[PDB]
Amino acid sequence: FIEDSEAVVAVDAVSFTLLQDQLQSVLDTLSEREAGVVRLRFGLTDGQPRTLDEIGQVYGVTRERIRQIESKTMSKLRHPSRSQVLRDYL
Amino acid sequence: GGYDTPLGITNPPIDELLDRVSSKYALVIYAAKRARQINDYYNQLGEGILEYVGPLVEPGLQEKPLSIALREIHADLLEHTEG
Amino acid sequence: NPLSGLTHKRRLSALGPGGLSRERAGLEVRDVHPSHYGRMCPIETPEGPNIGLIGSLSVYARVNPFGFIETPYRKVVDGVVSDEIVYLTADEEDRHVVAQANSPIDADGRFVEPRVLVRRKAGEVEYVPSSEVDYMDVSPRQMVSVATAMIPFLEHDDANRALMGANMQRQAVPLVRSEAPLVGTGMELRAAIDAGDVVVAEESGVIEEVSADYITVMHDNGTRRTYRMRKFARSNHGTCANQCPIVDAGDRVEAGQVIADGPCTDDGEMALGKNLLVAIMPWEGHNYEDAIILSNRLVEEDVLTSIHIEEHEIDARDTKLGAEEITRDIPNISDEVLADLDERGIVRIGAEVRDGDILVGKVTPKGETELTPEERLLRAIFGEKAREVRDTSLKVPHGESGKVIGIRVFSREDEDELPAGVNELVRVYVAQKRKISDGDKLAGRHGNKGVIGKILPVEDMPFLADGTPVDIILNTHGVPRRMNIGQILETHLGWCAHSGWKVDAAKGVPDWAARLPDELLEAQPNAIVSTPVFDGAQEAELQGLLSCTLPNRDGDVLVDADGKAMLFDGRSGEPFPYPVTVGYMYIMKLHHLVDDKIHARSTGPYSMITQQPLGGKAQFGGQRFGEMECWAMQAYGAAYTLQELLTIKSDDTVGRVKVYEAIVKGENIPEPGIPESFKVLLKELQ
Amino acid sequence: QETTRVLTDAAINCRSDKLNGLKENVIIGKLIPAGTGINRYRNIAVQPT
Amino acid sequence: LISQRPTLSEDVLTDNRSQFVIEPLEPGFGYTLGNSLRRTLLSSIPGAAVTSIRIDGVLHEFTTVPGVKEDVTEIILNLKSLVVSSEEDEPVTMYLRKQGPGEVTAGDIVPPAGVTVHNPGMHIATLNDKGKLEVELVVERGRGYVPAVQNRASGAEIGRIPVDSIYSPVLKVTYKVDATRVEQRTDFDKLILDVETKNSISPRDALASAGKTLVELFGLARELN
Amino acid sequence: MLISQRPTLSEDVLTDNRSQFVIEPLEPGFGYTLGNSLRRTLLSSIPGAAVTSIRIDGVLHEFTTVPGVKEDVTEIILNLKSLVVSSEEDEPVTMYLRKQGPGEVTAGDIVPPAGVTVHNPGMHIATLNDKGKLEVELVVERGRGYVPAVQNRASGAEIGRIPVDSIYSPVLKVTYKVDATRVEQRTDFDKLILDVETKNSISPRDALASAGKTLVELFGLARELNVEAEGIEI
Amino acid sequence: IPRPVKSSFREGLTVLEYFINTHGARKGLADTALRTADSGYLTRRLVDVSQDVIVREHDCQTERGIVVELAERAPDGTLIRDPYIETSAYARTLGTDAVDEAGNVIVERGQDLGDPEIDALLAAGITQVKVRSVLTCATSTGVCATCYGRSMATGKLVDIGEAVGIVAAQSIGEPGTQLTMRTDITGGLPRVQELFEARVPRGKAPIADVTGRVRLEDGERFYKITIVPDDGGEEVVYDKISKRQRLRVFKRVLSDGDHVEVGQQLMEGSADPHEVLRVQGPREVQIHLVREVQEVYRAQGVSIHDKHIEVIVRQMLRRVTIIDSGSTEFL
Amino acid sequence: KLHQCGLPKLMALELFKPFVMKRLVDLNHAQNIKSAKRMVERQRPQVWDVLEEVIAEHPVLLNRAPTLHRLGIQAFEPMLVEGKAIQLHPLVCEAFNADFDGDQMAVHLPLSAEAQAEARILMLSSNNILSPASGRPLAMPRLDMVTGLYYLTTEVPGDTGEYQPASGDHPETGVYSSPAEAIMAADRGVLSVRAKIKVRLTQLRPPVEIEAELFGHSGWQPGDAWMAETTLGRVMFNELLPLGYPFVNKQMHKKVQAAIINDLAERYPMIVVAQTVDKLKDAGFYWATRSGVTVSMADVLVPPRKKEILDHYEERADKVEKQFQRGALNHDERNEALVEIWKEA
Ligand SMILES: [Mg+2]
Ligand SMILES: [Zn+2]
Repeated sequence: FIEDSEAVVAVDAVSFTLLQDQLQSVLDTLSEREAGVVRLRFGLTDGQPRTLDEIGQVYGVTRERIRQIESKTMSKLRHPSRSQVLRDYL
Repeated sequence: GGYDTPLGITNPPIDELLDRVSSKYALVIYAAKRARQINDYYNQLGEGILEYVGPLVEPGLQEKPLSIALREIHADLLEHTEG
Repeated sequence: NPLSGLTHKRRLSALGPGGLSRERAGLEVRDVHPSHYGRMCPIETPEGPNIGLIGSLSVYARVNPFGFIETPYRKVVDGVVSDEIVYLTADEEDRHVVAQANSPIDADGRFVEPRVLVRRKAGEVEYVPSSEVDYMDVSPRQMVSVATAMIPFLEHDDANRALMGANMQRQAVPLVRSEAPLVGTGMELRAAIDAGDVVVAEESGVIEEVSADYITVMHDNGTRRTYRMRKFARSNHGTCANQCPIVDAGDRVEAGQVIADGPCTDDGEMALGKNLLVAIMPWEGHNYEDAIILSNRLVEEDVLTSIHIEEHEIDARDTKLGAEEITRDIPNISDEVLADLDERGIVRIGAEVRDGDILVGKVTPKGETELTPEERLLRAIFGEKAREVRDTSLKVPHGESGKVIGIRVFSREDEDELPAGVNELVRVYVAQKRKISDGDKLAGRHGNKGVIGKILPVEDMPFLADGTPVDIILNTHGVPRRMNIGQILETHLGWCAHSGWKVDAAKGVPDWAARLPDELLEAQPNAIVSTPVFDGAQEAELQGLLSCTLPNRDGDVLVDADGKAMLFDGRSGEPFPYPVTVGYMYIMKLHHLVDDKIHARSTGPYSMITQQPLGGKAQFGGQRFGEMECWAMQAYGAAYTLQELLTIKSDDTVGRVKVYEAIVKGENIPEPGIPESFKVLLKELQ
Repeated sequence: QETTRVLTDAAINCRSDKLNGLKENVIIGKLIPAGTGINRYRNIAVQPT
Repeated sequence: LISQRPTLSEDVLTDNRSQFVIEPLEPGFGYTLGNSLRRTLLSSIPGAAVTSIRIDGVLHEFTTVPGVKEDVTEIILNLKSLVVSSEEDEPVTMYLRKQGPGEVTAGDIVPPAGVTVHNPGMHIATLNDKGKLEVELVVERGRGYVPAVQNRASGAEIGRIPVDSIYSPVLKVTYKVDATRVEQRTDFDKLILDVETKNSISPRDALASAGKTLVELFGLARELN
Repeated sequence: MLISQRPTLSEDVLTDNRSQFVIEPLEPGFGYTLGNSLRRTLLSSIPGAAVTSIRIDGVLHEFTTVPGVKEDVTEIILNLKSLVVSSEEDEPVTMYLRKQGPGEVTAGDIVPPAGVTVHNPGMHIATLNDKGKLEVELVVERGRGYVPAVQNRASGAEIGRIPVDSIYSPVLKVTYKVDATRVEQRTDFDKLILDVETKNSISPRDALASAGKTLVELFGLARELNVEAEGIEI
Repeated sequence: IPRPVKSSFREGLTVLEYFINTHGARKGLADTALRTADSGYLTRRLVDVSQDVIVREHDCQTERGIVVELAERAPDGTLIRDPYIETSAYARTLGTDAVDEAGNVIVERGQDLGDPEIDALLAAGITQVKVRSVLTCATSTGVCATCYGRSMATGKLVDIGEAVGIVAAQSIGEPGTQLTMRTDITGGLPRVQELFEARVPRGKAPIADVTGRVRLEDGERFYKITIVPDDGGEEVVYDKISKRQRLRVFKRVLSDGDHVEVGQQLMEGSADPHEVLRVQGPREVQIHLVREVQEVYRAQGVSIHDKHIEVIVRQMLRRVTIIDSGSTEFL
Repeated sequence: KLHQCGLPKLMALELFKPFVMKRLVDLNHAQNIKSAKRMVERQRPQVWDVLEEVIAEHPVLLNRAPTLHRLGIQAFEPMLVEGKAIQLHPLVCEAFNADFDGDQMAVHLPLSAEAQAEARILMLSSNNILSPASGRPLAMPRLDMVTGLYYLTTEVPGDTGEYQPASGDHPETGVYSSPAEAIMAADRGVLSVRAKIKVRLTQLRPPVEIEAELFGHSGWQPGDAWMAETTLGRVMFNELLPLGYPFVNKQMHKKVQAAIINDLAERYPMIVVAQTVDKLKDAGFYWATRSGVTVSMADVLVPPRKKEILDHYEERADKVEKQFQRGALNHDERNEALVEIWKEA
């Protein structure tokens, strides 16, 4: 008669996979290499975030440009067309 | 054979279905495999065309794949081999 | 109900510490030895796996100081029945010889016929002469319990259905009206003043003042006393326990008088149910195999309608990471659902709630767990913070709705007695007005019972010639084979008690009414009557009363001498070709309502060591697909369904998420793997 | 019935189960060898005519 | 061939109950005619009844008012027996103030224009020196039994006690036929229908409304070509 | 008030004269309320005509068998009752049937005087043999319902005239059956299903229309007490 | 109770008569409650035993089978339908072609022995039929299809794969609650229990061993009745057998000099299955088991086709005992 | 219907939650799965129209513990029912051993195509009519329904509208040309349902003897016409049974209906048996309402001779007691004698 909080609740897994696919789709609809800089910054493929030094190292660029890219990409995703298919997940 | 027309889960009648196969177990597996085939035809429609075909008979507005499979069975549109 | 409170006490249980258990219980202990007569009722025992192990004391029983059960008896010396009542245990009942109360005493203590019904030592029944009788029963219905003594026409009922009636007379729920029965016994009044749930005027006096909350009585000598009521107090099983007064501001009361009715009391006496117009025909198959149909009339006028009060509780304890707080600062939920909550957590009184609503805003710390990358991205996209605290609020469980009567909040700050490591406790009382519906269990006083098959409208119900629709329709096929025709007799007398009779004793008294008591040759409409258990309405007296049943408003004797009436089909229109039995039957509402029983689960909590679903309806819970159902599915040849029900709905830990995903995405159900039961068995074997 | 003695003397005999009844196929969760589980019906090839 | 169309003669018995007699009819038809009219009258006659009450001192339905002998739910049960007839379809409201000892009758209710209370002699509650009962009632029109409308579905202001409404001015309907059925086959039925209303509208108006409902529903079947 | 959903009426034609009407969704529970009235009105209101009495020669007291025919008096009677004939006269017109010689007699063999028409073409009403002779004077009068054989309409004056039963109703069998139909989430509205079987005199659609006319007139006689009364307008 | 009750429930019982009725009422209720558990245990054991009885082959091509009565003869030469034919013969595949006085083969090997078939067989005049059944089915692991006969639910030949064993176990276990007890022969559900459990009956009644007249050794308070051998060589001197129980009657009671059969029941009661096996073979012990179970089930008016009890009994008589090891591996 | 069953929508919504979630995601009523789940939990009224779609032709299983035998679990096609109680078809009460005292049943849900096919073909209600034990029907009408059919088909001599062959003054006045005319005469107060009449049937197969008499070999019924002296009730029973079945013309004792349904299941396909059983259910309930079977104390008649009976056996009981008292027999013998005396009484 004891439940298991440490267990797959079987809606979290499918919801989480759907969130994954939808977030990948919305990231793909973004711009080219800048959505991927967001992907690296939040670590959507490598599993670790890495910092502006590493993003500049892999791309051959500076860090202020990276932060500007982050802010520019971040502004668009607050706009409803990207958010409407993503808001319900949070 | 003058039965009143069936409705719902009993269409087609199982007695006319049983003349196509040996036993009702064979009907069960028949319809299950065919319904699965129809389901993944519906799933694999977005991408390129593969070896799966169906539904050969025209379904309804919204129809479960198993009902389509059993109706195809009754219409003599499939063949099989047992184990 | 108050009767169940009275009958839980006065109960004899043969099981427990120092006594035999049910597995150690033989068959010979569960019978009725002939020494039970007057010391323990042979009717009322639980019907489940406890029959005979649990019974109750008789009405007149008294306990010997050495723990034995004495019983009163009227001593008769040399054939004059005296009044010296002497108490004997079973031994002196063996030694001496016992007569019967329903014997012809000739108004002098003297018997009439020498040849008399009598019990001997070993339970034998013979015909001793009217000279060796030394002891006599105090009254009939001495062998019977309290609850069973409240069944009219009990002597016509079979012992099985009498047992059922006694066991389900204690399961009625307190209705909002609680109308007293028409036909009853003498134990409707004394089973309520003794049960305790009826406020009794301790000492005589005049009423100073009344309200819905208290009664101030003025005693004859200076002193005044305030009796406080108990309004809408929750019982131990979720039912209401209202106590409203029945006295006025100028009335004079005596000591021992009922001054305020209780949960199931009406002007002093017990009322567990309502008087309903009953027909005994089989109607359209809706009253098939013990099913009962009702009128919508019982739904419209709240005839059968209980007020169920449920108690929810939540405590703000201490924890390793810190302390939780009952607050409005909850993590992600729209402010739409925070409208009902007051400024510091718990809901406002009177705010109606549905299933899954928030009752007590309570949030706990969580610590630091590294987020999934996509959670981090989605949080930063909307700018929302981590919100390190985790919400475990008191959500009202599924399948429940109703108002909120009262909120009782403790605190450590007021220095209340709380257990160790608990900061703030709070209980919320949520009540709902459960009406009658299709599926609730209804029952009379003679073991009849049934789920309600259908609530018809008032127009499609067989109505009498005067347009009065019947209220419920029982079935006929359940009457003769269960040998409980008391419900028929209680029906007939019920009609006689409703229309009122008048025996026109113009030329003497009619033959049947010769031994009727006075002021029974005529009665008023809706006049209450009572038949004691083993001396009640004789069948000839029922025929005589039913013969003269003076008309309602016009010249119209709706129910003829046979006890039947010409019903009109309210649905089709044609009159029914044969007359149908109609009457007024007293019927309760049992505590087996649908809302307590309906249950469903698609996915929910899971067990601890084995990974099976939980059960019991307290959680979501699932039904046990046991061994016998496994055999039944094997016999069909059903292989894949059995594989499903034993692998991917119970134990395939990696497979259940796969089946949910495959259903949501519209794919095919994945093939089952090995269950988490066989693997636990394998590891235990290793 | 009598799980202890059956288990211990089976362990002594090293008795290998063959998994061919309707109960040992239910315990381990694979398809039972009756009804729609036998190879005559479990291995039907279904193609459109 | 019998060719005389039936009549609808009337007979007043009391102020609220009356009999109607329809003759002559085709044989084997009076029972079905009476049942049709009964099932219409007893179910689908539009009326008016109280739906929600708001007492000042109560937050919900399961509490008590200080001073009144009665409690809130029995006040609900007593007001559920009220009879009231409106004229307009907006959810009108009426008030009721009472201070001091005495019985609170339905005549103490002050209604606005249009609505009226047809039985001032109804016992609602009884008070004392400390008693003070203020309540507002919401009357609307409708038909049949509607259950209590949940407060959340409504404006959801805490205190609006919702009450089951029964919009049925009819109270009891019966009938009986007197089929002559002579051996010469000039047979005809004779429907003696009976209507008793609960003093909201006269039985004539209830029967007229039932007849118009039936006319409107059978014009559906009549109008084909 | 508003009906809140308009009921429809659609028919399935099964045979030439056989229909299955469906009405959906009737406001609950109006299914029975109008269905029973419709069933009784169809069978017992629509006017029609049939043979009410017949006189045969050679049958005066022993109504057992008729000279020259294969069948008996009862068979001729039940064959004549099933005959459908229209009519335009309140008075009991007299059909004359007269055929001599062998062979069977058709339903069209009877001469129709002007007006009254024999809708059934050739239904076997007698089998004259041995070069027989048959002469029935039939009496046809219009009516409604099923008036049983009028026992001694006179004092048995025309002893040859045998009073037969009379199926006046053009429709022969109506069975009503309500069901359950979903509206929004109510799942309780009443769907009425009528199975109507008539003879080849009139179409079932026209029979239903005429019965609806008669019922709406009767309930308008009910209505015309206070015309300005509120209730349920569709 | 020798009083007895003399009032109907319409007239209303008196106090003592009602108190007397309560005895039987409560006794019956408790007895029913225990009978549920008894039936459940019987069902579980029969399910375990009959688990591996599943139809595997369409036909085993065997020719051995049982003989069924099928309307035995009357002194007037009239065939009276045997009182239990709808349960014993009906829906069982005939194995030997029934020939009536060299008339014709009314039904051939391969028919289902249906109702019209039985009417034809009765018209033909034949009574004893040889039918194929699950005791004689010559498969290896699981009965064939033509030996089981007709599946009772479907109405056709049992499909290859159906688990007839669990159907049999459930069909014998469900009417274990309708079946009641009584009054030293056990005559209720415990009798069926001691039958399927194959225990020596508490009222053991030893049977004959050889034919011949009887040497009536009646003793005091017990009967040691010997049986003179017809051709045998020794008379079976029996021992103390309580004279309280009576003697089995046939033809008259067991009387001195009466000719007994090879396995005639001497005294009155129930025989054990072990002795009747050891004396008269598996065929006779199978007939005894089926007849004795169906006698109990017929007494309560419960219709059970014999093929279910037949599957159970076939599961009983599988193995054999080793009295001589030969020289190979058998203890 | 026999294959159908009730299912409370408040419970079907929880059984079919993933199916309805997917479907109302597909119909663009929700942006994603999470909004769909919240919409399901708040039960917005459009969740019911989609619930009807996801339920149609998707069987559920109805277990009842204790599952004594194979028919304790059966597959029904679910339908939505107002209320919270599962509506069970009355004809499976014998199989489930389920009266209506408050007995509960568990609904299970098959998921895969294999499991749905197994529920739909193997474990459907209309495919399991007969017992697995003896082949007798368990979908046979019982109880109330048997009373209805008995009252429907019983024959009452001296009833209203009988056939009599009296002549000379008036004809027979018992003949009816068609069952429609008989039904008309029954709606009027002329013909009682249980009177002996002669009807001319054109849609029912006559018994074997009459068929061999009038037609001999190949009398096909939809066109042919034939006379029958039967009750209107037996006709009204016989058009329920299929066309190919001959006329019965008996009084429907329960064993008669058992034999009829046994023959029907042995010779005809299963769907015909299911539909006939459903028709029998409808007629049985409808005519059990009209049978006027009630229980009143004026209905329960006592035997008038009972007192003389009790005296005649009390004298023998008194004789036995006196013989025990004087001492010719012991206690057990007098107990046995009294027992036999009262069994005779
Ligand atoms: Mg039960
Ligand atoms: Zn075989």
